[PDB]
Amino acid sequence: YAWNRTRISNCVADYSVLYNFAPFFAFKCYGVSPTKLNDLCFTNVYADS
Amino acid sequence: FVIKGNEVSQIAPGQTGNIADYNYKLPDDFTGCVIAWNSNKLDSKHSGN
Repeated sequence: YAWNRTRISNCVADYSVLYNFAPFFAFKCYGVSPTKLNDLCFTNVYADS
Repeated sequence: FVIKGNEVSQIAPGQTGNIADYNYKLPDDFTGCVIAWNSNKLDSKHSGN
């Protein structure tokens, strides 16, 4: 009801690290495929937790 | 092959994870069936298999 928003910027991403933090129930992307996020992550990035 | 349950969902023609990415890879335009059976009663061991 009071979800958190973290702003991600001025970084180099690297999304393979996200497979180390936890096993996932779901990892569903819209407009981009899971396999290509290392590139194509751009503009405002926000993590809704 | 024998795979663990949390990676069975990684066997789709296109998907990510350590199995989909590094151990068994299917073509994305593949025709066929991936048929799964629970073998806990046969493959598991008390000391570990």
